[PDB]
Amino acid sequence: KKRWYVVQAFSGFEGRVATSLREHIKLHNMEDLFGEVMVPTEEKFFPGYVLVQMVMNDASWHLVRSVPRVMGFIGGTSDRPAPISDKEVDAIMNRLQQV
Amino acid sequence: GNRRIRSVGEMAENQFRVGLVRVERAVKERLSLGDLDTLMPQDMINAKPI
Amino acid sequence: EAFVQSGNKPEWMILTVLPVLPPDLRPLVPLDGGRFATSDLNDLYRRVINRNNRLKRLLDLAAPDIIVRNEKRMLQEAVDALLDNGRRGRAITGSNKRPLKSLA
Amino acid sequence: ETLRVDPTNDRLSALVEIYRMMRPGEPPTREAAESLFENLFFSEDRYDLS
DNA sequence: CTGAATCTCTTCCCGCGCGCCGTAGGAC
DNA sequence: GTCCTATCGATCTTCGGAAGAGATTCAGA
RNA sequence: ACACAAACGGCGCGCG
Repeated sequence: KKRWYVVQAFSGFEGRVATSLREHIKLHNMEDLFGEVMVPTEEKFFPGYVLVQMVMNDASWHLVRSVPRVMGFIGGTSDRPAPISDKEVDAIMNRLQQV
Repeated sequence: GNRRIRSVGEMAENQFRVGLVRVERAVKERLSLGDLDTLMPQDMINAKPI
Repeated sequence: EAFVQSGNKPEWMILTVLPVLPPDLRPLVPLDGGRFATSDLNDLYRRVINRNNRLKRLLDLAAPDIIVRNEKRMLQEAVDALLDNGRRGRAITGSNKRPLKSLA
Repeated sequence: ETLRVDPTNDRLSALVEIYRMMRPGEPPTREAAESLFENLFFSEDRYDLS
């Protein structure tokens, strides 16, 4: 089942990542395995970080890191990205529902 | 016999090639991103790194 | 035996508050007026302080656990570099491509 | 002598193993291993003899 | 608990003279 | 043009050496 | 008011 996963990238160029990854996914189009890649914003909880709704597999794993200047996932190990807690996402989205 | 001499011309060229490699990263992404119907090469490559 | 007999107590070894050198001892000379010469120790402090502040924000926001955990390490990393900058797996360097001079 | 030391047996194991060493603590993938291996010594852009 | 064959952060004469030379990314 | 602003950290020309003692580590005894 | 003045860190080449 799809879950949000955490990645970190270069600040500011984060935004470029925010859309570019989707473009890369549309090029190689293992897209249905993906959800959305999202980062909250303020007038800035995450100023140089990423959230990835996806089911994690190698093919997708490499695709994510394909985009340059993305450091990679956070988790127990590189090949084992950790999902954000369901309660965390549901809380944070509400914390994002207000801005 | 195991040793050879490098001169200005040889060393410079290699240095020049290294700069192109750094262009490669920029141009490839731009080319990947570019619409390509109104973008033109001067946009795709910028002098500064080289 | 030495440790107990001494006035030291191991728990102090873990830093919680940190000292910073008097500024004059870490001068920032105006190499060319406003274009000051690099002053590594200030630079390291700058990194740590910023690294510290950013962690504070997330703690304030109560960011998801995984992110803050990474932040904690990154904080430790900066401090590690500040002291030695080379005892860790990789020394940090600026655009000049020279390893910054740590306190030690 | 080496064959006795060698734990790997098949090309899959070889490709996986070498990738692992080149990519410590990173997810293996058969074609990724091959492509990486290709980069090692079989592409000018990463290995070249004048 | 014995054994080498494995393992990595110390050190590398004393002073002097010029010369050069030091964050990235952007309101268009 | 002047002046403002936020991180700084991946993949590229890398390897260019080597004596000496505390872990951790290979083979049983 | 009877008083300061222009070096921080590297690289190359040479010197006894």
